Amino acid sequence: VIFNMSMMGHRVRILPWSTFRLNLSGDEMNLHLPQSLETRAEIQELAMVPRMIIVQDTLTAVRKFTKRDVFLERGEVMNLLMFLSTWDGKVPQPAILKPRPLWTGKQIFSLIIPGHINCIRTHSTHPDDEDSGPYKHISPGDTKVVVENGELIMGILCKKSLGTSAGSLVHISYLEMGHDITRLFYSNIQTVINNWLLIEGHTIGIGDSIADSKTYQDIQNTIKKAKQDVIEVIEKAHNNELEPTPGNTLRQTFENQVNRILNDARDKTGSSAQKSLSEYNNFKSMVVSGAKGSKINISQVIAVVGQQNVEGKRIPFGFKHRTLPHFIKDDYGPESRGFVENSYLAGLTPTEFFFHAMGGREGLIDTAVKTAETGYIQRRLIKSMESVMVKYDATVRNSINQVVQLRYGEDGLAGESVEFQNLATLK
Amino acid sequence: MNAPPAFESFLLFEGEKKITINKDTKVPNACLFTINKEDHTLGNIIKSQLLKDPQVLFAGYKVPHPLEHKIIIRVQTTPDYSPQEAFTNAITDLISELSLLEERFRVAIKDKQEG
Amino acid sequence: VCASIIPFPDHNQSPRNTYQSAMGKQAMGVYITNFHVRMDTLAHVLYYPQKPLVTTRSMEYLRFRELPAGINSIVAIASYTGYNQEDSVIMNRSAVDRGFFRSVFYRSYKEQESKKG
Amino acid sequence: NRLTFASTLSHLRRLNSPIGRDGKLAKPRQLHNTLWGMVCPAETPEGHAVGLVKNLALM
Amino acid sequence: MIIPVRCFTCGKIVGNKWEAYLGLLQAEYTEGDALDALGLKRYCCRRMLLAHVDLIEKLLNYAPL
Amino acid sequence: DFSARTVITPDPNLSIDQVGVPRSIAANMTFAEIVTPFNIDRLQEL
Amino acid sequence: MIYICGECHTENEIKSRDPIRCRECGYRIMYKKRTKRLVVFDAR
Amino acid sequence: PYANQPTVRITELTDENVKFIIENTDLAVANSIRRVFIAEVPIIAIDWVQIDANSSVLHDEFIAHRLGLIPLTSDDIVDKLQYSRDCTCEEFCPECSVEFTLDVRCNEDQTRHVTSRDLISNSPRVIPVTSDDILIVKLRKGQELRLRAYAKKGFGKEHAKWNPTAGVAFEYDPDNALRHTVYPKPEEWPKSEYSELDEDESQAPYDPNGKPERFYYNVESCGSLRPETIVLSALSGLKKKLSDLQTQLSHEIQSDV
Amino acid sequence: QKGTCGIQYRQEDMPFTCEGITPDIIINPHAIPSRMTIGHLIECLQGKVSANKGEIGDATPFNDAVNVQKISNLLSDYGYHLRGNEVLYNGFTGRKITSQIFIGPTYYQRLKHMVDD
Amino acid sequence: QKRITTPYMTKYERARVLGTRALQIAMCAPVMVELEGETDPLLIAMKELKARKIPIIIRRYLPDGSYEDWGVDELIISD
Ligand SMILES: [Zn+2]
Ligand SMILES: [Zn+2]
Ligand SMILES: [Zn+2]
Repeated sequence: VIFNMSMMGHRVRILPWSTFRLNLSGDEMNLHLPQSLETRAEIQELAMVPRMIIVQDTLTAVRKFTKRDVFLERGEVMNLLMFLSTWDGKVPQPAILKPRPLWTGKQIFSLIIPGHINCIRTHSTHPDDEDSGPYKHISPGDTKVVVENGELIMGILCKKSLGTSAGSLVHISYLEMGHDITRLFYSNIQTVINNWLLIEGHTIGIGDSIADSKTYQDIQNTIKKAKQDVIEVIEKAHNNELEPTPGNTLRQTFENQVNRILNDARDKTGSSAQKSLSEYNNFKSMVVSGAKGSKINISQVIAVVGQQNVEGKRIPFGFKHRTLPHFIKDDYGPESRGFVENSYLAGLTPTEFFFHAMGGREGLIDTAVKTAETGYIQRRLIKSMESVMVKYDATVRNSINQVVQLRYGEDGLAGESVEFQNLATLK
Repeated sequence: MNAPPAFESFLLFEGEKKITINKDTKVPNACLFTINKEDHTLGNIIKSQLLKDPQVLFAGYKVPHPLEHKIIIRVQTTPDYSPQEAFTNAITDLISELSLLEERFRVAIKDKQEG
Repeated sequence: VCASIIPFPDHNQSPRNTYQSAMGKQAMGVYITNFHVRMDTLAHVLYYPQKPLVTTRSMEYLRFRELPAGINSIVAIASYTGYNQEDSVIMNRSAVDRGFFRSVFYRSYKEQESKKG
Repeated sequence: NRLTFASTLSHLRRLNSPIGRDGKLAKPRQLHNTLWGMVCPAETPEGHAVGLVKNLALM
Repeated sequence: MIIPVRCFTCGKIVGNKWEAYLGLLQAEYTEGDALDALGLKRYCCRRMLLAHVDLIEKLLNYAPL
Repeated sequence: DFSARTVITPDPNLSIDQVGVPRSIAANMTFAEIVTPFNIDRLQEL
Repeated sequence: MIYICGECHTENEIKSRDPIRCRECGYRIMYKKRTKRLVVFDAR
Repeated sequence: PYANQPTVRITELTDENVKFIIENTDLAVANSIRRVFIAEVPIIAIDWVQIDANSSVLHDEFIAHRLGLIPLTSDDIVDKLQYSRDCTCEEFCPECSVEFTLDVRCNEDQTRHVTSRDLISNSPRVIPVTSDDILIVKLRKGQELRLRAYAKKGFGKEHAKWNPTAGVAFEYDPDNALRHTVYPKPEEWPKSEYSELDEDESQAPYDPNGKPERFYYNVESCGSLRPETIVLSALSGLKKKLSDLQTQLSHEIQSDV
Repeated sequence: QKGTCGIQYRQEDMPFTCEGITPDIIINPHAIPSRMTIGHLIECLQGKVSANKGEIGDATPFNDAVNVQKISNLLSDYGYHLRGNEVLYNGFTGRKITSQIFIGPTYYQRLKHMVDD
Repeated sequence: QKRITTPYMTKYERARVLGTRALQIAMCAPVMVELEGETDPLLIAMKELKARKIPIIIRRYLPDGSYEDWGVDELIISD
């Protein structure tokens, strides 16, 4: 069957319940069935998902799975290997034979890797000085990923290493082996990690949002320092002490100086929040693996939401020289102009809530129009290049047979098989 | 309409063998027991016992799909032993294991009732 | 009315509060008391619409407590079997068999025999 | 909208932004400061007609 | 509409406890104190009684056919 | 043969290429197939 | 068929091609009591 | 190469629940037995409902379904009765089902609610647990609710109403000796009732070699099947299923040979 | 964001806690970061305290009396984790899950969008 | 002769040749290779391509209007 102009074919499996099942790796859909055998054969040969190409629930667990701390007992290994379709049938020798057998997560994942593919990648939390240090090969934090003969000798996997990119395990396997073998790699990762996840488990709670009292004082101290600094800038402008930059005016220059103070506070406090989270913390696990969320999201939850800019600027004076009736006239302070100093966990003040709504409203309006405009570009581009194709003379021509390019891509090579590399004869 | 009958989880389908033993050619002395109309309540019962047997090299179970309601058990043993014997012998131990538990429970249940 | 029923909206993101306003209207529940007498083309009524455990003071004035549109659930935030993605959720079959979220559906059909010709 | 009691209450207090030259020239979708205590800021339908339709504040 | 027969989570009967729950409320007992008397140690069952509304009372106002 | 649109749910057990479909939808949808001696009985029973 | 007035809730037999009105009220809305053919219900 | 001896002791026995500790048992056996209580245990509950006259505010589907959730005191009758599928019947019989009836009518001005006490059953022993009282519906003046119902044996997995367990509290290794669960801050977590540890000790020291043992069980019953009898049926029910697997297994070997 | 019921699990398969409370619904933890709010965790904490203490919690958006720390302290008095985390035993394998799940009585509503229609 | 197209067979050509052959096989067409119980028509054609027995001749139309007759056996397939 084929469904969503590029469409991906699928092999239908009958299931009892009503809703459609898709191995994503919500929205309603209709699936078309090719009646003719000729097109059915063609669809299964070129339009299949393996030739077209991981969920966020697996990448997060993958990072935990490959951690050196993870050790698997004989009983646990049996379940994980059972779901492995590409298994030779022989249980690998345990890393720690005595006092009791204990298979490391990488050993189980080594069989998941198909064939013999070699690549080197780095974990997200990989210190720069670590590579220059003497412990580059023996990573103190297991932040370096190296695969030899299809075995993950070291390194914790993540989106950078396992996720799609210029260089990744899935990408290397696709070029080295192909699409059919690569699909099994996706299936093995999803199945095996899911079974292991039932043992380790992934969760989230208030404890992740609750940080140590030491960091709370630092966050408030930075917020207090930023607030005092903004007042000092306002006082300088009030007394005409502030001098405008030659490339800007006084009113715009003041808005720039205040923005940096507030912007810097969010980043500095937000960065401290990232260091605050412990390894066991679930918030850190998501961002460290890079699966879902972002460091900014944690910053708004723990440290500070940040400035709520409207139309690229701070909250405008909707009323007479005042953002809201509560604030005095011609007030350019943090609270008045929409600076949100309270994190989501702590709770926003009544003034901040409306300012937050104003900022969110702009995003929703932009998102609503962004999809409408972006979708228009996609259809327009396809029509103007629908007839563009590569002929048998290795030339790009349209329906009228006009030569658009002598060779496809000026080289005559497909854009999928090409791999990124850096020749070292010019630097 | 499309909701499967609730009793199909345990009810045996007409003209469908409950147990099927399939030999595995990937490694010698390996067999697959594709039991039907069963859940993890039965898969873990035999896997753990099979591990206790020293003559078992690899034993495990998995469910291809929960809605399928069929469990697959893979057992591998030493050349002298056989996976088929491992599955048969393990079951007998469970029956004995539960018999002692059931019998001992009846011994202790009356003790608490009287005091 | 729709934003009031939300606890800790300040703790919540602005798009999420806006998103709820749409979802709250789409929520199914007891809309009025005299639903049996009237005839509506579409009317979804919940089996056990119970007042929430966490309710806002303004909820009393909206009378949403009297006619709620949902059932509280003991939700455990975990990744179980990997059957739930970002847009998904896992339920308890036994709970549904006890009336966890079951609801009725009413569709009214109208017709008249008129002497047009 | 009689699907839910809350929806019925919101619909009765529903508001519509001006249409024509007045609405076209202005930015009805954008949330203004005057809405504080008069029109609910959070409540607005999602889609192309975002911010055009609003709801009256409770008080 | 009416109190469910049993807890949706575990299955403990809660319908019969509704009649005693209301009777205890008018007996100067606290909202949480009444739950303890009925014997609802789990918070799942206490939810079914503490935060339940009995809509059938208003429906019974209308006369039948 | 366009089918009736239905919601989408995840299923990690299924392969990425594979797609789950209900019995009712598949019943309405039909796939013309040319009968051959090698599968004459298969069409005869169906 | 036998119908029920929407105001007094009393039985009133109305035949085919007969004006729909309650003798005791004049009400113009009538309901149907129930069908004698019972159905099967399963607690699911 | 054989199984162990599951020694079991009982802590406290009461009508609502029974607490017992099983020692020298594998984790899989203990965990499986926990779910055997919920699903495998068969109990008698109302499944076939037919209404002869329903004038209550609630609908027939809602009223008919609610009866199923009401537990029935089937202590030994469930064992002697058999499933409708395996019986030689096309219609419910006493040997593969029981008769239930509920004929009530409200004529008083004051609101009258029909409860499980008015639910009459032909079998004297098979009766509602309360027979305070499980109220079914509230009836207005002039409202009647006459219906006939039947109850049949069924597995817990088939429907939740056939689940006699009102929450099974299964615990093992309360002190976290084997570190099967790791706490980021063990001090904050409270001490479990079964744990034997001092106030100043967050958790017991890790043991390099060990296995799960001394499983704590607290089977809470809904009143249909006594908590002291559910375990007996569950253990026999689980193993009788295990033996059935062996019988079919022998046939497969007979085919291979 | 609305989440479709990815799978329905029987009470046995659901992850039960020490006291034997299988969650009615399990949601994906990866939703909390971006297309969810901390209010869900706070509401779960308030729901646990409200149910345990038998008092309907206050959901005033700007009430300084209600705080996350205050709710956590109240929960600890009823023999529960201050942050609401609980040890959930996996239904399939009885071994304790390494991560302690966060479970609470969160209010949920059923949307009109249904597969049957 | 004097053919300037690539000796290899493109993926599109392979898909169509197998699809057309498979459709022909399902229409009681003869099979050059030996049959060892392969019921599915696609498998029958797949091995035919491997053994270089498919009678289909690919006529690649050049953009200038000229055509080149390339046999499936002559073309170098990838296995
Ligand atoms: Zn409960
Ligand atoms: Zn009348
Ligand atoms: Zn019979």
